[PDB]
Amino acid sequence: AHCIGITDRDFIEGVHGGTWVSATLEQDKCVTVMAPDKPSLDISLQTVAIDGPAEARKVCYSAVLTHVKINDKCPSTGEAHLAEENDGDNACKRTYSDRGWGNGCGLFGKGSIVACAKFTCAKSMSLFEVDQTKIQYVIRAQLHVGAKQENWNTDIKTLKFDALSGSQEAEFTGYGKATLECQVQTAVDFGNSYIAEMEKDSWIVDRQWAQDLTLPWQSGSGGIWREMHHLVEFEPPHAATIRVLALGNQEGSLKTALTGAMRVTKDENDNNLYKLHGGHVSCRVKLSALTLKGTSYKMCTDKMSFVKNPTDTGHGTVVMQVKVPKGAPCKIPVIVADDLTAAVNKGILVTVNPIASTNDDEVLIEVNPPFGDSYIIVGTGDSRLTYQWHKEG
Amino acid sequence: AHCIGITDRDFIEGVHGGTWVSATLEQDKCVTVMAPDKPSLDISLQTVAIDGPAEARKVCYSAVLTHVKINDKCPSTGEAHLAEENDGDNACKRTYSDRGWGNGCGLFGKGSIVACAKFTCAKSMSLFEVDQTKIQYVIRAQLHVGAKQENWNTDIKTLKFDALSGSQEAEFTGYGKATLECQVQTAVDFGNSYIAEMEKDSWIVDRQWAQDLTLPWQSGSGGIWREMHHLVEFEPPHAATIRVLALGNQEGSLKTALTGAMRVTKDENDNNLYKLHGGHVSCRVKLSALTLKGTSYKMCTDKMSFVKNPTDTGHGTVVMQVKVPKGAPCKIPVIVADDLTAAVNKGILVTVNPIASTNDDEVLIEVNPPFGDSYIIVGTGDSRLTYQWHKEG
Repeated sequence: AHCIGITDRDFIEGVHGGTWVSATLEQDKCVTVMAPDKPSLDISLQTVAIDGPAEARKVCYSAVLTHVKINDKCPSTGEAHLAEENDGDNACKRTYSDRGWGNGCGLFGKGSIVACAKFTCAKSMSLFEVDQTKIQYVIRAQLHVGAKQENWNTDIKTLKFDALSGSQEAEFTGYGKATLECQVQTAVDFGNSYIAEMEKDSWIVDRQWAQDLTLPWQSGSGGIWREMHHLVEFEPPHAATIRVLALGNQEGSLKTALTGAMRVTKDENDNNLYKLHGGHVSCRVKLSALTLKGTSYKMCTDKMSFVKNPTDTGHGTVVMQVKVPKGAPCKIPVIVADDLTAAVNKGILVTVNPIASTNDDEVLIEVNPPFGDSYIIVGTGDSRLTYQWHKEG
Repeated sequence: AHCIGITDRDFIEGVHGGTWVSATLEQDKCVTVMAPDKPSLDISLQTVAIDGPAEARKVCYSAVLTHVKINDKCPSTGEAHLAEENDGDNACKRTYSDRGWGNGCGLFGKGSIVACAKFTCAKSMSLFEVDQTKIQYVIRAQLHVGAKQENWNTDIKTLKFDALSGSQEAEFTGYGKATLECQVQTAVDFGNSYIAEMEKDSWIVDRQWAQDLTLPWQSGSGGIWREMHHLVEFEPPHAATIRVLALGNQEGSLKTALTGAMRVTKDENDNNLYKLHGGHVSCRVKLSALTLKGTSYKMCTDKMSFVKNPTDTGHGTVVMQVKVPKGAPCKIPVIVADDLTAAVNKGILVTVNPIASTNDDEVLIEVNPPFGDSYIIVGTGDSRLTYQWHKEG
């Protein structure tokens, strides 16, 4: 909805003594449901999302080190100690340096040595937990009633589904209502998944993969960086010195490891929602309460015009925009015929029974013409609009 | 030099009728050369370096994108174009977007679209060419003459070598001279090698490895980043937009790919030189001009003292520092004996013929005592110093 603007589009016809029509809605796709003596119904999968997930952890991939302190003791003089050893925001390591007269000691041998450094995570990845019972999914539902493309967004009904809302109605005034009984298949995940976020990017990742990461992590909710040694490297001691270095930025390596994982985006307006770039919806569509309006309205006889010529949609259909100048409440007659003389229509009309509601209005018509050469005819009498069309595919 | 201060130490002795004796000097190691009736000569490999290598290339691992511009054209309206498409510091991409009435075009079908962005390398790795004949290497040469450790550095003779020069002398006052005829074996490779440096860290890498890196590169002199697409991703077009992104920082991945490669450091106060963390030097040592000083001295008869008690060096040797307050230009008798009464020496003296030149002088003596229990006896008479010693290792 509207399916004309969407490239990947499927037309579905049901038996018309058919009440339900099952259809599947995939991402970036759309479905036009057509039923005889019934208005056409565009449905499309808008979003499959997760509403405000619990941030479980943070995983540092960029860390800097400051205030490197070291305490050293000569052989047989005892075990070394630093005060920062009693501080969580410091990474420390304990070793033994080869010491003697060369480096200011009394005895030759192993001297205890400790090195500490202040750990600051510059950049981290957030890991959110995912509950299956948090999934909302959205379906656009719209009727073919001759609305101009500029009026599509305002005419679209947005149907939101939960683990509780699984049968939604779509009410189109004057045309009744349609009932969607839908069900989300979000591919896989859950009982073994995280929402991993790096700034603006987000993915669905495996929990065991994320917990086996050779990177420092942090809780909710704050606290301390766990396993800080994954980004801290202590070079072997020399006399009374130890070089402490932070490892390189692991952004690119992580992102490389995240190729193939399902993408996720957080949205900016407005709720912290996590839209999945996957999954699909299986719906049951009830069309019985859809009534074809133009329930009355004489048909407009007066000379009309093509505001927008018949154009190929790429869907095997054609779209037109016709203006009705002297047509106070009108019905637009539209036929597609093998030739002008034989008025035998063979075009299946998508915009079923089009209406010009107001004095001087412009209506959008969509028709599915037969293969080969044909004639798109709009109106009757001498002011019949004709437009020759060809179909290939 | 001094080999007592260096843990990894090898003793090499030459024959009596020997002028020349060959030895190999490795990094962080040291060699004590011993010759009968001749002072022991500590040699050590200090550095193997390259002075100002030629910068061959630059490889960007951190890139930012600015000034993202986009040009789009409707179907059958022609090819899209940006001026920035013909600018060198910009990454551009040419594609086709699915367009129609849905996104404000007149026809349904492909519309040509261009996306450009200003490319700025935030961080790059420098790649230097290295000339095999500019390798300079430095060797410390020092004699065992009883100098205290605080006077070691001042007594060390520093010998600088080049690719062709080649043969250096070490002249010690009172003890003659030694001649080193050395040759640097720098392991591998050169000619097909680069000095790759990131910030302060540096390595020796293969040229073809660096040229095959899936990263944007540049020819130093002047600036043009080639293959920007290795750090730029243009997501598939949607309507009239293409979002252009910089990839993540590739520092950690590069540093990981450089694990195992030989390390290099540039230093600050030998001034911007690239020391190899590898290679070794093979030398021929001429000892013929080495004279044992003070071999016509009288014996120290007088009460001496231990300024520094005999301590284990970790080399299986012991070091002592003895004061000679009253003795006048004499030589210090040093023996290690299985018993005090029969004072029969079984310790080989590293400090061959230690002498007290001035009264109240403190001499550093190193002895290789026999295994097990022994008696370190220094001097004669009732005031001969004794120190009972134990050896295992």
